[PDB]
Amino acid sequence: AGGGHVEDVPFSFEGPFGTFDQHQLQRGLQVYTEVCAACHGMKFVPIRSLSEPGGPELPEDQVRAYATQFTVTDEETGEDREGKPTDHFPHSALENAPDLSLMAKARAGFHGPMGTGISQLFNGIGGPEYIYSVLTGFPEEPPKCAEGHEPDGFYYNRAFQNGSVPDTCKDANGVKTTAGSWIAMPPPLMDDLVEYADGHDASVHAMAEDVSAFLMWAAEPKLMARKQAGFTAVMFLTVLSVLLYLTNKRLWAGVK
Amino acid sequence: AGGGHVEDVPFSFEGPFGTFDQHQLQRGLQVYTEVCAACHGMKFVPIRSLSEPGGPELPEDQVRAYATQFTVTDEETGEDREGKPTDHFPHSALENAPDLSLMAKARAGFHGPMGTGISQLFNGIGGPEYIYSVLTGFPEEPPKCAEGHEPDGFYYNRAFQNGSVPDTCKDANGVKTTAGSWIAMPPPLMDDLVEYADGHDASVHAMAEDVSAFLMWAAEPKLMARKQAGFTAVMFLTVLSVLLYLTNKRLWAGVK
Amino acid sequence: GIPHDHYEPRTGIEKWLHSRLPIVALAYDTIMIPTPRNLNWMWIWGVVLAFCLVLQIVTGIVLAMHYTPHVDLAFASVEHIMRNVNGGFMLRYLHANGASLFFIAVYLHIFRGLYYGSYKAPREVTWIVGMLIYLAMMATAFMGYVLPWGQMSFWGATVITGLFGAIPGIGHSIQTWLLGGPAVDNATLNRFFSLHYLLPFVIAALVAIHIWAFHSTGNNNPTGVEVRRTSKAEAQKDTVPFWPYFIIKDVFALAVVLLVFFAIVGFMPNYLGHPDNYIEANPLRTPAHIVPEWYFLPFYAILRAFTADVWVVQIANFISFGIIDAKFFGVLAMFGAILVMALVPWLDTSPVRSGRYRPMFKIYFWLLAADFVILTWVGAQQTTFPYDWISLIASAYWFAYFLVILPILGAIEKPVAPPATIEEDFNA
Amino acid sequence: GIPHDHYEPRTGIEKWLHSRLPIVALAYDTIMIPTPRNLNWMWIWGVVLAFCLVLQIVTGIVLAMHYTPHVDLAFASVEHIMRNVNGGFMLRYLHANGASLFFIAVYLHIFRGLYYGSYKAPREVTWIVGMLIYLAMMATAFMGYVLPWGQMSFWGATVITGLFGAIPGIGHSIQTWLLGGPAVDNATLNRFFSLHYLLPFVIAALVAIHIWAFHSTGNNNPTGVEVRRTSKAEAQKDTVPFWPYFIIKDVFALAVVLLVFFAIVGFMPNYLGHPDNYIEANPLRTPAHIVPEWYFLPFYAILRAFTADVWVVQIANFISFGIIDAKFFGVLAMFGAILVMALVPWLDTSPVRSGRYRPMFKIYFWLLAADFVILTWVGAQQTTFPYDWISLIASAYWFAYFLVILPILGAIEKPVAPPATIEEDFNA
Amino acid sequence: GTRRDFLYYATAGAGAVATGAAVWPLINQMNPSADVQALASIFVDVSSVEPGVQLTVKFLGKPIFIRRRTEADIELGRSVQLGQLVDTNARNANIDAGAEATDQNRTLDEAGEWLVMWGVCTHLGCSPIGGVSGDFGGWFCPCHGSHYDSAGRIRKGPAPENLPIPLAKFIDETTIQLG
Amino acid sequence: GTRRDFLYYATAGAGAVATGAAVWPLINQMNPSADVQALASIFVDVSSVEPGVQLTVKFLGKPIFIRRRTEADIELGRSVQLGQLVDTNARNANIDAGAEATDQNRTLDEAGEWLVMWGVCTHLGCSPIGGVSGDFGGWFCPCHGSHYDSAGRIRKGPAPENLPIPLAKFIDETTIQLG
Ligand code: HEM
Ligand code: HEM
Ligand code: HEM
Ligand code: HEM
Ligand code: HEM
Ligand SMILES: C/C=C(C)/C=C/C=C/[C@H](OC)[C@@H](C)[C@@H](OC)[C@@H](C)CCc1oc2c(O)c(OC)cc(OC)c2c(=O)c1C
Ligand SMILES: C/C=C(C)/C=C/C=C/[C@H](OC)[C@@H](C)[C@@H](OC)[C@@H](C)CCc1oc2c(O)c(OC)cc(OC)c2c(=O)c1C
Ligand SMILES: CCCCCCCCO[C@@H]1[C@@H](O)[C@H](O)[C@@H](CO)O[C@H]1O
Ligand code: FES
Ligand code: FES
Ligand SMILES: [Sr+2]
Ligand SMILES: [Sr+2]
Ligand SMILES: [Sr+2]
Repeated sequence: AGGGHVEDVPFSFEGPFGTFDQHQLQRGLQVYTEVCAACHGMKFVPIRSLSEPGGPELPEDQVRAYATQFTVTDEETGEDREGKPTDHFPHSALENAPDLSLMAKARAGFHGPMGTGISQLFNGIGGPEYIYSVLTGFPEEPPKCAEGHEPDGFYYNRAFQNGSVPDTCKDANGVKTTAGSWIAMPPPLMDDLVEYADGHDASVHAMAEDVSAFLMWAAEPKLMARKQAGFTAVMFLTVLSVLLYLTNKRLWAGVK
Repeated sequence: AGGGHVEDVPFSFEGPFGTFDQHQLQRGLQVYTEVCAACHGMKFVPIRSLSEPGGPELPEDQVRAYATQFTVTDEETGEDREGKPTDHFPHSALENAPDLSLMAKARAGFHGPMGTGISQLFNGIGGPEYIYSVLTGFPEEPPKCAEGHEPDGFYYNRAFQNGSVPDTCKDANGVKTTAGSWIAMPPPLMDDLVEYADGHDASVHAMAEDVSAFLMWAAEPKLMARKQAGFTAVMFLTVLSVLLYLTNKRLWAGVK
Repeated sequence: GIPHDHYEPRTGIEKWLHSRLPIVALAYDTIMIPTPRNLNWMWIWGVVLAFCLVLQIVTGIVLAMHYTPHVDLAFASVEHIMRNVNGGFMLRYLHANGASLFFIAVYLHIFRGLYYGSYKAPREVTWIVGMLIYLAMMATAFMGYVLPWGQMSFWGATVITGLFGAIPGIGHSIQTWLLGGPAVDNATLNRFFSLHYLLPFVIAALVAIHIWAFHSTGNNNPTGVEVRRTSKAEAQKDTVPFWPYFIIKDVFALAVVLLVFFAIVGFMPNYLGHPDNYIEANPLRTPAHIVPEWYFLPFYAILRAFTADVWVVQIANFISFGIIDAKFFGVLAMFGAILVMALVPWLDTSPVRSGRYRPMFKIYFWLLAADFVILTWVGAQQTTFPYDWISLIASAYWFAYFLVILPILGAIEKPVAPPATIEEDFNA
Repeated sequence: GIPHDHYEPRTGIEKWLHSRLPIVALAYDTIMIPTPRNLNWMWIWGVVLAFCLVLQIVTGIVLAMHYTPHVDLAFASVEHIMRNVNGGFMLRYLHANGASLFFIAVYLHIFRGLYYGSYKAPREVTWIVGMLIYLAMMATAFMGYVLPWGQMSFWGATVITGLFGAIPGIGHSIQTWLLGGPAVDNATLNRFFSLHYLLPFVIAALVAIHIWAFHSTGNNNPTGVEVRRTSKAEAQKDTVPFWPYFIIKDVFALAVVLLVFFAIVGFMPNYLGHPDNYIEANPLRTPAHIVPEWYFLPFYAILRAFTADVWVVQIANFISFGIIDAKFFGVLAMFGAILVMALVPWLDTSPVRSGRYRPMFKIYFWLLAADFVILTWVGAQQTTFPYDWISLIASAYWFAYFLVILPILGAIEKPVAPPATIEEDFNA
Repeated sequence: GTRRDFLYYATAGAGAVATGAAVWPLINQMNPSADVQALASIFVDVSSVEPGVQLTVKFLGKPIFIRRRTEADIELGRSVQLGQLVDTNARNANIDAGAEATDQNRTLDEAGEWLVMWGVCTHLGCSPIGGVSGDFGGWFCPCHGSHYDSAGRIRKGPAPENLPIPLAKFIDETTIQLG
Repeated sequence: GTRRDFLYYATAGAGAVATGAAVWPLINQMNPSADVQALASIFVDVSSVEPGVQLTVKFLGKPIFIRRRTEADIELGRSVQLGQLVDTNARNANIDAGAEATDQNRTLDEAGEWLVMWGVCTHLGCSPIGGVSGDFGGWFCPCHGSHYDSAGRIRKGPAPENLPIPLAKFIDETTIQLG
């Protein structure tokens, strides 16, 4: 396979001062719940984290209600039962749908240039952009080279780089001609497939951006804490550096 | 509770030169299988060990046939299947029947005297004797003190020390009067409840002694290896000691 | 300190090495130190301890390769080690019984010191470092015992983390911190594994300082009389080089000790243990015959001797406005019993080093020794009469020995005269 | 062996302590060693490394308190650390990125030495101990990387244990032994955990010898000119005591380094890592973009440059009757690239210590430096043209530098003259 | 003067602060993690409990005793006089913190048939043995010899207090809600 | 004379022996344990496999490839001359150790439709990517660039051999028994 082009979405959380947008995360959670969840799970995400600070921050009662839709298996009882905030979201219902808990981190959207890593250095790893691009990258018409040879059960996607491609679409050397490839995931979205309470727009574009932010949070729930810890450490050290510099300066003065 | 009296059975495996009796272990395995197994499991014992040296040493095909009786739930399949020699004996079918994998070690039969541990020093810990004594200790008639107050679902046992005892059987200070107490295990044996192929005697006495040896093996399958390793280590060290002694003597001679 | 000849590079490899890193020189000056000629069989325990530390560390690293620190897998994993791993059964038993050998040896090592005044100036640092090692050894062995996750493991962990819960004010916090939660659970087992792995290296580091410490002052001997430092001449009349004279009787002693040790491990590996730890941890049920590891019994005995009905406890409970109840008193008594032993260098006021020349001391010392054995023995008995009394008297004598008897004997005793030299004593 | 001033007991506590255990004296003589006045910023990496070792050890012990070394729980347990443990996310990232800082620092530390001839007599032992540390660091970081049990973890373990499978004759056995079975599985993860915990202490022990070693000879400086040993007088003209002059420069440098380090950890903690390790180990599928940890890339590049089609490989395969095919050749080339660097003290025949005064050397040295960067960069590229060629040329230059160029420059170069004293150079 | 002295002091000061900032989190990682802190409440079906029977249930990782006391148990409990108790506080979270250790103050019902308490010895944590054990017809802690009476009050040994009673109340006919 | 010299000799000798006796087991505990050593055999249902499809199954902790080859796969395989291969040995445990790497010698059936092999690169262990990948219409190992043809033979890269073929045989119509 290889690496490709991802639409560079400006997410609120990017940048050293970036932070999640609580409402977007909430919208994203609805998309995940109403659409994605039918096939993809988030096995490492404790439902109760929907309440913790720095995320969707839903009221414990709502979360408690929410957890109810999930029909979990008790670790003792063994018999089934409704879900509790202490439970994790379930495993993927669709055997080949990958778990989405860590996706925003298990994919890079910015590569190179020339395999130098300079692109990421300034753009980030690009996982949410990648996810956005995939949700956003299902075109109505397949590229020409494939017209009559589309694998059955697959769908062409502009961003997906690890899929199969028809023979009729590889060059003289076997390298694929298309920007993307064939993915086993049928186009998930469709304008207003989700009714947002606050009447926010549910264009495939909007939903994709929201669920992507949500998945970023599901993967790095401690993003904000991490960055706050960062500033802190940098401030201490910047101060301490200046003082050690002066101390160093004064101490050597008595020699050279 | 406390500690009590156990019939001191002379098991072939006791003593530094003791070793398991392969046929007894085999008989014991039959008793365990035909009687005990209905309630007690041996969850830490891999069936395949029935083949290994130093134990019953049954031919791999027999073991493979044997493993077939258990119905195991496959670890990925989740669906049930016949048992394989790579499987462990099952968990106890009866919720309150303890696991017998380590029973012969999880019990001491020789105590004191005066809490000095001198009894064990010369008699061993006494787990198999204890097990024997319990199997052997169900009398037909309960001791008088209890005659009208036997707890329901319980049975009097001379060796069992951790059971409940009727109020009518505790002295002025609350200490039990009976040698034993009430156990939730109904007398499992009864003369010739098991038909040994070679026509060996199946008296409650014999079976109890066999299944006890078997359980000792199930708990210490490497008993013989351990003892072989012991003699070896002792011989090396006895030799090495004598040589270091002579060397020490010769070396100091040039001083004292 | 003692006059000795130094290392000299001979080979070419030697002179090349020596001008860059004098490591061979250091080894030599260490292995060649002049040692009193009169040391007896009670000077072998330090080597037995060094061996034990190494034995515990290598068998430990190996066991850790097959062990899983998780409540659902820990016990099963020790059984897997016993049944499946090549030589697993023997490695497990060697580690377990190695802990006992380790303690049998420190107690003999400790008492040897208490008797010959090996803690007396100028050896106080050696003694204090040793005390730190002892504390580490206990914490290490305690955590190790929890790893199997058997019945004794779970409840012993509950009780020992409970000790900290007894400290007034901060106590509940410290206990929650050690547990990682409201009760002994996986978070507890998990951190104990990491700390059980870490402590032995700390001990090794301390042992290094311990060796350096007694090397700085020179070993003490059964007469308490130092080696003459005035000339290589007489210094030699008092000593012999460590290598090969002592290195060999130490290795010889070690071989005899290991002979018994392997006999134990090969023939009665479970004798010094508790049958209940072959039962899986049950958080809802404490075994009726729960009893600590033998090397913990004496301190355990001291702790439970102090119930609400003891007069000294009631006085303390009154005088402290209830801050010091029996619960905390028992904890203080137990740690205090260890603390007074650490302070012995400052409690023993006699200027006579070896108790071989102290007629009254001899008596109280042997009472102390017997007391230790009695405490160990009562720890395994019930709390009913007369054990409750025996434990109180034994505990009383323990604190009496260090806090009263030793400071008094210092001014009251008429000490016999010691030889004028180690050489004198040696020839005799 | 520079002439200076030794410790003197002042306080009472000091005199008391000194007559028993001269530890304060030793600390003093260590912290007070006379150090060349002319050291430049390239002398700060040793302190950055010491800090890293400590950082890795404390964050490691802590992580081990919440980590489960079992295939069914390992990955979940690292996610539990990330999401549930107080400050877990930050501790994890600190340990991970700490490994990178650790390597960025040794490569600078190593190249600093290659340039100033810090490996040249009398510093060969310092250099060799350092090489041992380097091997341990790599083995340690490799095992650590396997613990999370992600995709890179599993396949990297498969490949690295595979290296040993390439040794002729004994190979298959050594590989089965390292794996504990026919494939990378739980037995493998379990033993890697134990060894990942153990090695850092070995490294610490080696670092101790490393420090002792350069203390025995005295630090080298940018001029390669030793400190005058003839009199305290001039020795002082050449030096200043380590404390506080360099201790402070070092701590200051360290603060600047940590500033960048924390900025990385706080703002781009996943930049130096591989996204595929956030995918659970899949024994049935190797990621299409599997790539080693950056600090492993250069050696990795050397290894895959040698395919069946390389002429020298074909010659080797012929001449060795097939024993040495490309597989084994690549393994030998890779370990050999490390081995020739270890032998540099005996390959550099020039008697001029500092490469500052070696005009031809400066050229090959910087080519070596660029080569290292190129190798690192190609390691992350595909095996197609022209990368396959670039890797071969880069590998060629690497062995050429040590085996050919350095021994030749020794006899062929016209070295510029160095200052006669450190003092001289310092004032300039 | 104190220009250079202040610097050296402000410097060491910043150090200490940075150091502590690094140390606290190394300590705090050992405090309860978020998954643990999710302290629930549980329900116990108690319909199969005859008098003279104790139900042992797990809650927050510790045992909780639910004994349906007999007449003898209740009789003996009520017969004790406050001033004869080692601990006079009720240790009952369901009532006033000041309440007294009267038998009535130790049960859920007025008939005093339902004794619900933490089966956690107040000395050092072990779970006391029931079935009317001990010298006071209650529980006996085998760890260090504490005896509790039929209301779970400490009467002897090193335990300083009465077995605590957690928030508990019948949520209906045969169900008790702990916590 | 050599009375005391022999002793010191015999002594150090006993030492060395005891030492080795202690060392071997510290090494051997790392060798496969008994549960591991219980190397089974497995059965694979292969009825849902159309040509052009590869089945990846776990066996002994490693992947095993079961490809039902297409006509193109079979043609290209049969078109290679023995002397054009990097490794001419069949590496097939089902036949003679000396057999040649002919495509007929790489399949289970005479029709050469069933290719069954260890999906374990012979270089350093990775599992080669299939779906007709690489420069030879076979598999491509992303770890160091080894290419295998449609019969699983090594044609390029550092791998020294052809993907091994394990004991395998159709036990019936739609079932293959590995091992
Ligand atoms: C809901 C809007 C939704 C999201 C979000 C989503 C994302 C997603 C990603 C990022 C992948 C991974 C692609 C990669 O490997 O780089 C992925 C993959 C699959 N999905 Fe999905 N997906 C969403 C919804 C759905 C739904 C409703 C289904 C099931 C009908 C589904 C299925 C799949 C499958 C199958 C894959 C595997 C892709 C492949 O490897 O061929 N998705 N999805
Ligand atoms: C890891 C456990 C320990 C080891 C390996 C160890 C080792 C040694 C060794 C090798 C010696 C010298 C030989 C000898 O006299 O036996 C020694 C001496 C000594 N040890 Fe220890 N020791 C340990 C624990 C302790 C403890 C717990 C104490 C007391 C609290 C202690 C106190 C001493 C004293 C006082 C000496 C005598 C010093 C002298 O003679 O100058 N040691 N130890
Ligand atoms: C200071 C020396 C050490 C002492 C005193 C010690 C003591 C103990 C004890 C008492 C046990 C329980 C034994 C049992 O009854 O089953 C134990 C278990 C264990 N120890 Fe240690 N140990 C030491 C060093 C180590 C080291 C260095 C490691 C390396 C990680 C280690 C790893 C283990 C493991 C994995 C177990 C659990 C398995 C078992 O029960 O055998 N130990 N230790
Ligand atoms: C020589 C210094 C050390 C180095 C270079 C090192 C390196 C590493 C690396 C590269 C990882 C993988 C990080 C990741 O991507 O997740 C790791 C993981 C780990 N290390 Fe270390 N480590 C060191 C010391 C230690 C020590 C002393 C311990 C044990 C006390 C330890 C315990 C762990 C644990 C438990 C993990 C797994 C958790 C994780 O993946 O972050 N490390 N280490
Ligand atoms: C964590 C591992 C290491 C630590 C802690 C360490 C530490 C140090 C320190 C503190 C110094 C003195 C200060 C300086 O010159 O930077 C030093 C010097 C040196 N180190 Fe290392 N180092 C490590 C690894 C290595 C390695 C891998 C090599 C090369 C294989 C190496 C080679 C040297 C050399 C040649 C010197 C020069 C000594 C002199 O000037 O006399 N070190 N190291
Ligand atoms: C994270 C590290 C930690 C928490 C380290 C803690 C170290 C604590 C001390 O080491 C210095 C401690 C081990 C030491 O006290 C001086 C021992 C003599 C404690 C003695 C001890 O043992 C018990 C035991 O083993 C049990 O087993 C089932 C049960 C116990 O009740 C029945 C006891 C117990 O009642 C006592 C006092
Ligand atoms: C118990 C077992 C032990 C102690 C084994 C120790 C081995 C120790 C060596 O260090 C001494 C070794 C790590 C060192 O070789 C000098 C490295 C530079 C090896 C470099 C290395 O990395 C890879 C890697 O990381 C990968 O990740 C996914 C993948 C890889 O193929 C795709 C490689 C790889 O092909 C190579 C050569
Ligand atoms: C030199 C010291 C030798 C000590 C020898 C002790 C022999 C112990 O022999 C014991 C018996 O006493 C015990 O009853 C059985 C139980 O199965 O196991 C044996 O190994
Ligand atoms: S814990 Fe109950 S008496 Fe000590
Ligand atoms: S492991 Fe396949 S090319 Fe190296
Ligand atoms: Sr962006
Ligand atoms: Sr007997
Ligand atoms: Sr009284």
